[PDB]
This record gives sequence, structure tokens and C-alpha cells, in this order.
Amino acid sequence: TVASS
Amino acid sequence: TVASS
Amino acid sequence: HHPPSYVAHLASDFGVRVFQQVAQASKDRNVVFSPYGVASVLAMLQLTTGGETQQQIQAAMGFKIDDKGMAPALRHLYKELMGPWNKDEISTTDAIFVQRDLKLVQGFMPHFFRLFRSTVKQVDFSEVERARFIINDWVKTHTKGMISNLLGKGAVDQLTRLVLVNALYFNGQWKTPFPDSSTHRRLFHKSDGSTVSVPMMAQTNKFNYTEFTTPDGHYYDILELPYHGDTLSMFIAAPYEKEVPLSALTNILSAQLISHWKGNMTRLPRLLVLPKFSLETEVDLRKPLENLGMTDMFRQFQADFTSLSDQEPLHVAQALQKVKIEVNESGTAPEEIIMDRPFLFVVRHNPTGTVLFMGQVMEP
Ligand SMILES: *[C@@H]1O[C@H](CO[C@@H]2OC[C@@H](O)[C@@H](O)[C@@H]2O)[C@@H](O[C@@H]2O[C@H](CO)[C@@H](O)[C@H](O)[C@H]2NC(C)=O)[C@H](O)[C@H]1NC(C)=O
Ligand SMILES: *[C@@H]1O[C@H](CO)[C@@H](O)[C@H](O)[C@H]1NC(C)=O
Repeated sequence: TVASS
Repeated sequence: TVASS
Repeated sequence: HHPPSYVAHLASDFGVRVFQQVAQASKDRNVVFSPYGVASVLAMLQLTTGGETQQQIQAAMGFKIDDKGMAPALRHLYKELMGPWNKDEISTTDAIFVQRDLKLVQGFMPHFFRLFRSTVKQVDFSEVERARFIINDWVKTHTKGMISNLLGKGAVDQLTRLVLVNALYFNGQWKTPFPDSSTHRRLFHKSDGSTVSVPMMAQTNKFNYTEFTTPDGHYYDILELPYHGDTLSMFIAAPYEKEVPLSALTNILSAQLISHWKGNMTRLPRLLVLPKFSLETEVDLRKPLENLGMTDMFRQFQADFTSLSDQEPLHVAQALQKVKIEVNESGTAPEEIIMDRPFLFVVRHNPTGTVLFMGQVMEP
């Protein structure tokens, strides 16, 4: 999983 | 979040 | 009593309540959101506001950022999340961009640094495109290129005086990856009754699992997918009955419920079929925040930003969050659990109870 905000 | 005059 | 965890729970609770508002607004659209991200931005907002404006934010969040003892609790929370012992990568940075010729209240800059471990950046908003680039570039750098155009044209202009941002980046690897060979197209049933063919990953293993019931009697599965560092996990939940809408779950969502899921888990053998997805959403936070009682900050004649500056009256012109997430096989008889209908996902740092990301997958 790769996530950014 | 942007705050303006 | 562990202060960093206490603050993490309050922040997460607030963040999940904001998500609930967002979900209810766009009930049939994909939504990827960051509870921790919105809490970080509102925490900084507490420091820049005063009077009734600050009071509404504090009432909604459940805590005051400037209470004696918050600085080290926050400092330590940042470290708990980013520490190398997590194995999986987390990077979070807060920043404040303010008009250079704007006279700040004395002691503001040191105070900001003490709480958010970041120095105040000064730009000139009269040179619109220049200022917009500076901010967008900072965000791109701190999200390792994932969020490249945070502020669109028109988001900022010559009247802009302050921009608050939190850059959050997460890179994790599954503790037990999905075999690349098991992935193939399967039918996903959307809420509107339509059907689409999407790539779904499959794995048989002993997963931490539990089954809850909504207050009105509908059972739903909650499954935990841990990341290799053993401190972070992704929880996926969906109603057992395909006729029951995901909204049945989003309406009872709370940080406490998520803790209860984790606490009630038992390791059981299951065959999991989960769609791989890549989502990117931009959500407007104005109505969700007003619904939680933060109305003053948005009004030109009611907003109070005197903790930041006396020079001129300010008000929040725009409040939004842009989030991106990609889930795949690997990074950098058993009962069947097939996610071939809308489902919820939550990424959580278990030691602190910090809910980093969450969302509803309405269409993979
Ligand atoms: C396990 O989860 C409890 C809440 O969920 C219920 O039990 C599991 C499912 O059957 C689900 O559908 C049920 O709603 C939670 O229970 C709470 O426990 C505290 C005391 O520890 C009570 O004060 C509280 O009323 C009670 N809530 C409910 C709704 O009964 C448990 O704490 C949780 N266990 C762990 C270890 O987290
Ligand atoms: C199951 O949960 C416990 C904590 O309740 C944890 O120690 C364990 O690593 C989890 N197992 C898996 C396979 O996620």
C-alpha cells in the first residue's frame, strides 16, 4: 500500500 | 486550507 | 496513561467524525480520506484563531493545542509514527505559508515551532503563480511526488494571506503478500445495481477476523491485513448481505468502534478475495466542518484570527483535502470472504491508535 494526503 | 483577507 | 496515545485517539475520533460527514454527502462515490491529516490541519488552525472561532474548533476536537504538556505529547506522537522500528514508512510534515508583509503576533513563530516542529514560511501571494508553485512543490516533495498539484489555479490569489498544509506519506508492505498468480478479473457489484469486471487479489491464510452487527441487525465482516512491521494494519469491512448498503456501517462509524473491532479479533483461516485499487479524491471540507460546529472561521465578518495577526481580518476561503492510495499484491475448507461489493478500509497505527487513512471503495 502506498498512500499520501 | 486557505485563509484570505 | 500515555499522552501521545491519548492525543492520537482524540485526533482520530475527530477525523473519523469528519469522514462520516463526507461519506454521507457523497454516498455513492469513491472517497479516500485522512483522519490524521484533517486533525493536524485543524490543530494548527487552533493556534492561529482566537475568541469564539478558536472555541468552536476546540469544542469539536475535544482538546486545546496550547494546554501545558501538549508540545512533548505531540512531539513524541510524530516520532512514534515515523520511527524506524515501524519498518513500514510514514512521513508527516506540517507547514504554514504566510504573506511576508503580514505583521504576526509576537511569540507566534516560536510557539508554532514548539508544537509543530516546522518553521513558518513566508511567501508573497501578490505574485500568485509563484506562491502557488512554491506550495505545490513543497507538497510534491513531502509526499514523494504523489500529490503534485494540491492547489489548483484560482485556489489562491492576491487576497490570500495564509495557507496551512499537512503532508502525509505512507509506504507499507504486507506481512504476507498476495501471490501475483492468484490475481484475475472478477465481477464487482456496484450499489446502483451495475456490474464491472475488475482485477482482484486472492489469498488463503489465518487472518485476524471478527463479525459485528449494526444496531438494526445486519452482520458485517471485519478483517485485519497487517503490514510487515507489525505496528500498522489495514482493516477492511463490508456487510455480509449484498442487499445491505455500506452506508449502514458508515453511519455508526467511530474511532472507538474501530478499536473494538481490533480487540475482538481471533485468528481464523479464511480465503480473502480483495480488489486491487488505485484511488484519488479531492474533498471539500467546508460543509463537513460547519456541520460539526465550525462556522465562524468561514465568515468574513465573524472569523477571529487575532492569535496570528491584528493587522487585518482573515477568514477561511477554502478547506479541502486531496488524497491518493494504491493497493496491490506486494510493495516498494476456509470460509470465503469476497469483497465484490462496496467496502470500507482503514489504515491504523495500532500502538498509538492513530487512524491515518480510511475510505469507501464504491468502484475499484
Ligand atoms: C468487543 O466489542 C464490544 C462491542 O461490540 C459488541 O461485541 C462484539 C459484537 O457482537 C458486536 O456486534 C457487539 O456490538 C465491546 O463492548 C463494550 O465493552 C465495554 C466494556 O469493556 C462496555 O462498557 C460497552 O458497553 C461494550 N459495548 C457494547 C456495544 O456492548 C468490547 O470492549 C470489545 N472488546 C475489546 C477487547 O475491545
Ligand atoms: C492478531 O492480533 C494480535 C493483536 O490482537 C497480534 O498480536 C497479531 O499479530 C495479529 N495477527 C495477525 C495475523 O494479524
